[PDB]
Amino acid sequence: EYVETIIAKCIDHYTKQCVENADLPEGEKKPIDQRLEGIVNKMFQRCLDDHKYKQAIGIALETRRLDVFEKTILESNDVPGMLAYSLKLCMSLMQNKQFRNKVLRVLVKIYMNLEKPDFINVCQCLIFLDDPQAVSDILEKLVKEDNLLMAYQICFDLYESASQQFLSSVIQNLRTVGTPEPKDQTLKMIKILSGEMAIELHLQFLIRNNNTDLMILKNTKDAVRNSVCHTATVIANSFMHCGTTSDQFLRDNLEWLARATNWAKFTATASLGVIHKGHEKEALQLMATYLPKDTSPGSAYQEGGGLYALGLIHANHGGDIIDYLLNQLKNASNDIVRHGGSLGLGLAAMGTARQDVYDLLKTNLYQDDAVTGEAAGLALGLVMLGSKNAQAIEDMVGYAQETQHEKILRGLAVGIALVMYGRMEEADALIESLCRDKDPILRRSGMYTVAMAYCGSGNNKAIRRLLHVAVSDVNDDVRRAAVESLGFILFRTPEQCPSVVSLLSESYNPHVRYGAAMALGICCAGTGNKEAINLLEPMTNDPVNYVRQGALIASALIMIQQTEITCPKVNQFRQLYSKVINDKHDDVMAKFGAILAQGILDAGGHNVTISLQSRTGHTHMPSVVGVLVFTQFWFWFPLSHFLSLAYTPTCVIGLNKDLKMPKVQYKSNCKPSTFAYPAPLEVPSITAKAKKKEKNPARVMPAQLKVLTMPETCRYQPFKPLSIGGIIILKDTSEDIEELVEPVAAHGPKI
Amino acid sequence: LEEGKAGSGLRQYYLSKIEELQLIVNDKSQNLRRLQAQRNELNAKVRLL
Amino acid sequence: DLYSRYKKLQQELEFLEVQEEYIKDEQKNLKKEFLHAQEEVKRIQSIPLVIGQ
Amino acid sequence: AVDTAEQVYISSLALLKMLKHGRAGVPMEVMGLMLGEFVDDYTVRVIDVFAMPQSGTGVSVEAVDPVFQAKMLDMLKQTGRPEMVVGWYHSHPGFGCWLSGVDINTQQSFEALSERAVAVVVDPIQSVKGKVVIDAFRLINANMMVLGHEPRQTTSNLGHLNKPSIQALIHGLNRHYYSITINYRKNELEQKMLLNLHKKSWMEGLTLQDYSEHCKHNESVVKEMLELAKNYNKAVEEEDKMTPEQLAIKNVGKQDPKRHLEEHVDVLMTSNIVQCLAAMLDTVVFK
Ligand SMILES: [Zn+2]
Repeated sequence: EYVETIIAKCIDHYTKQCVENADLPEGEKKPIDQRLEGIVNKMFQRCLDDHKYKQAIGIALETRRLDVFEKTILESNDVPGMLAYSLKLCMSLMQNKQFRNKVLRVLVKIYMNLEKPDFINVCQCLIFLDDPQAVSDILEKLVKEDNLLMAYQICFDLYESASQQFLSSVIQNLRTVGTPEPKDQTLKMIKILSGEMAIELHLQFLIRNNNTDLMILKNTKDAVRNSVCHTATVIANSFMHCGTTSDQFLRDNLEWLARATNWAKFTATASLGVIHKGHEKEALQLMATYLPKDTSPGSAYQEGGGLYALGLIHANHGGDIIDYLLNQLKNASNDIVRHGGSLGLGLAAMGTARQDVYDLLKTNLYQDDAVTGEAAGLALGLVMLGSKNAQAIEDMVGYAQETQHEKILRGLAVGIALVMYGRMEEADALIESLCRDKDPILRRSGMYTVAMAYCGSGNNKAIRRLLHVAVSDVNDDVRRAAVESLGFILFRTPEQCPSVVSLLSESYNPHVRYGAAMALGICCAGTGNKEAINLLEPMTNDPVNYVRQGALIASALIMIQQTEITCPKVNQFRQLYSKVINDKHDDVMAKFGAILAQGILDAGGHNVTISLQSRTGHTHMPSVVGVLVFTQFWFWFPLSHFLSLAYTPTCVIGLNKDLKMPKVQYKSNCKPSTFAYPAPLEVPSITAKAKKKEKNPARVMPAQLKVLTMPETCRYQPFKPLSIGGIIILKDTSEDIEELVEPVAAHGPKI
Repeated sequence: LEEGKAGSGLRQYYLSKIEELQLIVNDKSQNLRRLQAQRNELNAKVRLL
Repeated sequence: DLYSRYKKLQQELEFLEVQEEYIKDEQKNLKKEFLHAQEEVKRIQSIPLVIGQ
Repeated sequence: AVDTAEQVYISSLALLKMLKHGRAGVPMEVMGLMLGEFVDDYTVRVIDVFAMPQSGTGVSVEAVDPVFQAKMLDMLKQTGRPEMVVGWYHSHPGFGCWLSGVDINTQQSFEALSERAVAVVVDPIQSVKGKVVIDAFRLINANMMVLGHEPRQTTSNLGHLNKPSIQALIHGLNRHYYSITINYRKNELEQKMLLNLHKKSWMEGLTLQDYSEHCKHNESVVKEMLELAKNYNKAVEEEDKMTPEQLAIKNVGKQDPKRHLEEHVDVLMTSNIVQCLAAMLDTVVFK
């Protein structure tokens, strides 16, 4: 008892002093006696006799010591399980990034010394540390190892996610390496940074997996109005026809689109830009073929929607036409090239951090107009991702209070909000200083700005003033715009959100109910937590149309990618279907958010979905941007078109060669009828193998990734054991004739 | 050995007492948020007035 | 899993501990709003009025 | 053929001028003119608002004297008021805030110059002092009956425009007669000057004068309020003696709407003034 209490309090005070001295690496270092190290490391080594495979990395991490864990991984079984369990424990402790990066950059030196390098550790580290010195070795080891098949996975997912400007630097870092196996390394380095092969395969299986029903579109035509929901019908049509380039639905008649000269045609052409994407010739040619007669359209919304739609098409592409968009933006026109051209050019130049678009953007916002300054802010936030210019923040906040318009204040609000990414240790005094501003719009801009800065649940301090300004402030602007940052920082755990926002479900004012509905919409999206679903029933019935609209949107963001046999969704399916027939006795905006909510489930024909994080746990920047701008439809409804930037299709990839397409057929341990499609009305115990072939992989639930079983009789098999869904390649095991090459499609709606 | 079962055993029991303190904070949050729902329902009721 | 429950649980300790000052703010502010709306609906009742039956 | 989403900016100038003009809002018809500056299409800001002399005819185009209007506007031009007129306002007591044929005719005649022609009708006569909710009116084009009525974007603020939901006037006369949303604006000078001015309007001169008045009235006047307070306390306890019988018999359901608790809590709050001011007397006696 005595010995275990004195070593218990001795270890507690030991790690207490280790925490008190862990944040101060140099200067005023407190003296630590050596006998404490002896008696802590003595019983610690006694625990490290066999390590019991549970406390080695735990106590090794609690002591915050440098070489305490290097001797633990020396004699240890299942090294990948020890590094995967190690990083799993490290990612769940709410690190401050002061030591996590060092622990990772020192734990990546062990697998290079082993017989083979692993990819899960270099991915799970390179998604957090983002250091150039940790990739310069692995990019040049690909030539020394002379292994082509293993590099395609790491190249595909590193070029896929976890970085934008670090990729903009690694593309020239790999461009410098090589010639200014020479014949093979050239096609390797060229073909790995392409990134258009994913767009080609997505266009392929997504071009041959579409499923459309006449009941939905016919119901929209039955409930369409000429004033409000006209944009809801075309945005739902853009949702369901995204990626498939199916303009044949809009080729039925021209009297249903251009019947009114207003922003409805701009949202119709922008919705057309949401329909088709990833085209270098059919996009500009399709936009120019509409009226190549006089070069003078009576309605300029076709041109502005051509520039905004073109910016939607060429988002994050490597073959940008920005050089031509500067000479096209130089033309003097009335607010079409300014607003739509600023949005399209800024979206196409997102992450480039070019000073040219900064200069022309500033001279575009120097006209004091609220619309071109709103689009100028939306574009400046996108292009300034990670730049953090010195005079830009002070120039925008100085440009804010010297004008009376509100769209300029919200445009520069999102502009200074999106620019702040990864500035956790920097924007403390900036956001804390700008939180006491007299302007409520900028008060919302502080929370929207701190939203993306504190992603990952790394700061429990900002929630104090988020909820403190949500409850304490008298203006409902920061109250309904407050909890979006709470969901953006607490997006990691879906269970903990409804426990603390359940009080906000039925709040005092309807504004906190609506913003809380957005919070439940963003926090539980893509998950299966019923803690919001059981609370959706009180949200959908209230005399206020705000909580009904946000309740239908929040209900629409959860029912996506879900089967009926797992959970009883009949209640929200029926109450969601009764809104388009009950629209006669409902409000004009309630049916707008109703059918707009119905377009979410039918988006892409159940094939494409959304995701807040990647497979390795890192969060996608264009997904968070797309969902926050998607929630910014309250002030400006045409801003909802950025939802396509967050569409992440769920499927698998078994592509072995860049030009050869194999066929991989696995089997599932579940029932095939439970995973089928909920076929609607006409309105005129184990499967032998899966339905994924020629790799056209269909949708896949994240819970289905644990029940997949590769066949033992399969002719081909990759080198890496396929355990979780992602992007991998196929390894030719037979290395013989009859690779089963399949042809390619032909001209049509796509290229 | 006799540390993970005894030393970390009493450390885990102290963690269970910490779970009891989080049960006092837990149910204090529960009844405080239920009274918060009562005051919110009454002030919302006079708001309906 | 056995030893990870401590440090993993600490995140729940912070997430539940942060709600204390929050529910303090709600219970101190919503009653101020309760007397605001209470006096607002109280001052509606004016002395000049008509007497019926 | 184009329409946008306009919103009328209302500062405290036009508000307080419509409150003094509402105090002078006699049953007789009154006239007023709003001023401001047009910066863009979908925003309108009012700054200068004055009143007009009454006439036996009332609200009419003949009552508007062009030499008096242009004379006062010129006298505003020689001063630091370089703003053009943006609309005209008036009062409609009793019969509702709706617009008659004469008002829509002088509106049609006065909208030939300004395309916006903001119209505001203040009616503080039957409106309670709890709310000062005012609404701005607009004129629709007679040729837009074939197409949609109001092709106004940003339909979010219509939920805030649904607060005037009277079941006779808004949709009782909504044909050819619609409305527009209203927002406010306040800078830091109005916030601190008017906030500290109202707090001082509820405070004292030196702020130390009327404290000892109540601190020493606790011994002379409040003693009567404490004895009467105990008379109400005992006057409820005489029934609280009978409460444990019913509570000792039924225990199911509540039939008396009286709570007997919060009133006594308020009595304790009024009784705590002695405790809170005892330290005040301790400070006055000390130093
Ligand atoms: Zn009259």
